[PDB]
Amino acid sequence: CSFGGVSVITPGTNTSNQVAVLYQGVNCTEVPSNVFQTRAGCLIGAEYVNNSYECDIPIGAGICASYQTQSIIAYTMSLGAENSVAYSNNSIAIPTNFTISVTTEILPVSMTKTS
Amino acid sequence: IGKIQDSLSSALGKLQDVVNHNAQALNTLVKQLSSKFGAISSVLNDILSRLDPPEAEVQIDRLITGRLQSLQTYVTQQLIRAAEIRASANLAATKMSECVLGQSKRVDFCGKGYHLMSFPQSAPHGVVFLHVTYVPAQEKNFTTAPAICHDGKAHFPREGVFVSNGTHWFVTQRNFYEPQIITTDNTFVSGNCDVVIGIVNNTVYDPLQPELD
Amino acid sequence: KMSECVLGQSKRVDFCGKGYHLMSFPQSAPHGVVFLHVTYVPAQEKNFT
Amino acid sequence: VDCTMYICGDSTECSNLLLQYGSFCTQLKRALTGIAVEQDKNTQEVFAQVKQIYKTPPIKYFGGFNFSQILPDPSKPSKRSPIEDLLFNKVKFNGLTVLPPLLTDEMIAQYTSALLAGTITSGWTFGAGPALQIPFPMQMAYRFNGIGVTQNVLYENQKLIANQFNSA
Ligand SMILES: *[C@@H]1O[C@H](CO)[C@@H](O[C@@H]2O[C@H](CO)[C@@H](O)[C@H](O)[C@H]2NC(C)=O)[C@H](O)[C@H]1NC(C)=O
Ligand SMILES: *[C@@H]1O[C@H](CO)[C@@H](O[C@@H]2O[C@H](CO)[C@@H](O)[C@H](O)[C@H]2NC(C)=O)[C@H](O)[C@H]1NC(C)=O
Ligand SMILES: *[C@@H]1O[C@H](CO)[C@@H](O[C@@H]2O[C@H](CO)[C@@H](O)[C@H](O)[C@H]2NC(C)=O)[C@H](O)[C@H]1NC(C)=O
Ligand SMILES: *[C@@H]1O[C@H](CO)[C@@H](O[C@@H]2O[C@H](CO)[C@@H](O)[C@H](O)[C@H]2NC(C)=O)[C@H](O)[C@H]1NC(C)=O
Ligand SMILES: *[C@@H]1O[C@H](CO)[C@@H](O[C@@H]2O[C@H](CO)[C@@H](O)[C@H](O)[C@H]2NC(C)=O)[C@H](O)[C@H]1NC(C)=O
Ligand SMILES: *[C@@H]1O[C@H](CO)[C@@H](O[C@@H]2O[C@H](CO)[C@@H](O)[C@H](O)[C@H]2NC(C)=O)[C@H](O)[C@H]1NC(C)=O
Ligand SMILES: *[C@@H]1O[C@H](CO)[C@@H](O)[C@H](O)[C@H]1NC(C)=O
Ligand SMILES: *[C@@H]1O[C@H](CO)[C@@H](O)[C@H](O)[C@H]1NC(C)=O
Ligand SMILES: *[C@@H]1O[C@H](CO)[C@@H](O)[C@H](O)[C@H]1NC(C)=O
Ligand SMILES: *[C@@H]1O[C@H](CO)[C@@H](O)[C@H](O)[C@H]1NC(C)=O
Repeated sequence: CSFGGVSVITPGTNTSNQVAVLYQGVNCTEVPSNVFQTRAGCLIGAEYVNNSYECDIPIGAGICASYQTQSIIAYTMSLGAENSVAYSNNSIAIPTNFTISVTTEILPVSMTKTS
Repeated sequence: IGKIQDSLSSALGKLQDVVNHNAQALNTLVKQLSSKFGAISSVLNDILSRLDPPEAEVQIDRLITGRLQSLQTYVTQQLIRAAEIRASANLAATKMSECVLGQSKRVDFCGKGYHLMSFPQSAPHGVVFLHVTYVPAQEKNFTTAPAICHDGKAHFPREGVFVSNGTHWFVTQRNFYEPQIITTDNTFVSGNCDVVIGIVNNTVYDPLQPELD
Repeated sequence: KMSECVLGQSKRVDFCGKGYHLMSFPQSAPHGVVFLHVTYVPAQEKNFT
Repeated sequence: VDCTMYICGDSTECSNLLLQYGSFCTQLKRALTGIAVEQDKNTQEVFAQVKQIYKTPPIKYFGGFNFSQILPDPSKPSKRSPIEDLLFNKVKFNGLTVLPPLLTDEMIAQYTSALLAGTITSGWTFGAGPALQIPFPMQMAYRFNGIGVTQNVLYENQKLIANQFNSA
């Protein structure tokens, strides 16, 4: 009979005090509004929309949640935009300008010496 | 460079994470000095005060075993965390050699774009690299050909691409648009123009031929 | 490897197969990745002075 | 693993006795959770290396070369390629649980096909900025220059080179 972890999804107490709850790999008919069944368990307190955004809070199996539409919502993350290269057997694109960009990269080298 | 200063002044999570990990482990080590592990108390001055020596040995051993276990768990997890810090420092030492004392050709090793140069900055337990790269922008399409046929010969560009603005044929360099007249100084010849597929007909200009005459 | 053999051409010897690296293609496997490296291999040599 | 349910397991005489050991079970759950969070970052770092989801053009004719065995198969729910289909056919308890990965492998196959269409259509330009189209024969000729061969060796041997690729 059923056991599983319980997870709490929060947008952060500095945004809201609403909460959603994931019962992990539990069938959503034996948990004890919005009850939504996922490949990762039963989600309570978030509504499922049909849009697709960039992932915010990862639920699992392709499903993420966000505080947008407020409250908490579910959906399937977005891999990225959509670019369509106009490829042909005799076409080329050549740049006419440039930008100088500078970015950062942070790396740990040491930790504390304890005895 | 002025925007790095804003974005930081207003991100160092990888450095914060290793500090937090070590403190969370050192606190768990001390918080274990107050568990019984199956004894009458957690204090040796309480087992040495309400038990005779033959009975306090059995209760002291239960504490010794637990505390040894906890200390040895602490020492294993530090070996496993140090082996990970070591690989990060080995990567930082390679980036200092290859991005700061050189120009790298490896893709996405010293930023995203074409690496120009890198600058190091020290951080609390690590290093920040500022990567300066070139990014091309504002592209146009033209039409291309692989070679040009002229006088029954096939001409290929020495270091560029043949392009057409609609009616005329030029040579550019491949990353920046700067068209030039096709001459025998920026092309070379090999073969006749019936084996390449895509050749176009156009004139290749000889600089000596007019000037001399 | 995905950065340096798929998004570019490598001059590091043996980092992207045997031969002179031309290009590489990725394929997804279960819990892993497969790289198909296309290389150029010289053949049929003659000797000269 | 649920430390308490693996050790004791239902009984109640065991939970109060195990409560005497301190935070041994909290440490183990932290250790296992870190591992599971690292497995998704592994996959994000290998596969999500692309800004846009690029598509190949319909005509699908790159100066000859034939990529049909490694481009996605439109007649499938998973949309994998022929070689990705070959590769995928060859490989509850006492507190134990298996979590699912964040990315489905449909998503992973969709990242890989976009990396493939970026390469076949733009060479190496999409890895440094915006994708700039170039014909495939001319990109192959740029690459012959990178290994020190002169680029008419490609254009005068295009058919043979394309046949050798296709057989390999
Ligand atoms: C190349 O891009 C730069 C921008 O990076 C252009 O320079 C800008 O021009 C606009 C309009 O003249 C000005 O408002 C900006 O102040 C300029 N930017 C800088 C940093 O000076 C430049 O004109 C572009 N060149 C071409 C040929 O298009
Ligand atoms: C290069 O030319 C192509 C061909 O028209 C352009 O791509 C088309 O752009 C229009 C308008 O943005 C779209 O509606 C088409 O779907 C595009 N693809 C086609 C027609 O296959 C492209 O904009 C041009 N690139 C530049 C930099 O000017
Ligand atoms: C392609 O570029 C050429 C530039 O060489 C253009 O032709 C010249 O255009 C200028 C200004 O319109 C005229 O003064 C010249 O007489 C033209 N010919 C030459 C030989 O210089 C041509 O118009 C461009 N074509 C397109 C479609 O933009
Ligand atoms: C490129 O130029 C060559 C030579 O000027 C053209 O070859 C001639 O083509 C015409 C029409 O097909 C024939 O009647 C001649 O006999 C050809 N002469 C030779 C020497 O081959 C060629 O057709 C041109 N290419 C294009 C696309 O116009
Ligand atoms: C180039 O010439 C050398 C000889 O100078 C060839 O090596 C010889 O190969 C033959 C046949 O296998 C052997 O019997 C000889 O003993 C070899 N010479 C030495 C010094 O060992 C080599 O095979 C030739 N290669 C080509 C491509 O012609
Ligand atoms: C690309 O290669 C494949 C082979 O892997 C070609 O598909 C096969 O073509 C032969 C005849 O050329 C048929 O007998 C096979 O039944 C085909 N296999 C299939 C369709 O799975 C394919 O035609 C090639 N592409 C092009 C454009 O020629
Ligand atoms: C957190 O709270 C402070 C002040 O209440 C606010 O300035 C900041 O934007 C908040 N952060 C988020 C993420 O909402
Ligand atoms: C939960 O149980 C019901 C009743 O048998 C079943 O129809 C449903 O499919 C179960 N949940 C899942 C995810 O299969
Ligand atoms: C999402 O789209 C599907 C299309 O099959 C539709 O059946 C469903 O009702 C939509 N969901 C919502 C919440 O509108
Ligand atoms: C390019 O394709 C067109 C079809 O629109 C064909 O007529 C032409 O011969 C092809 N040229 C090359 C160089 O492949």
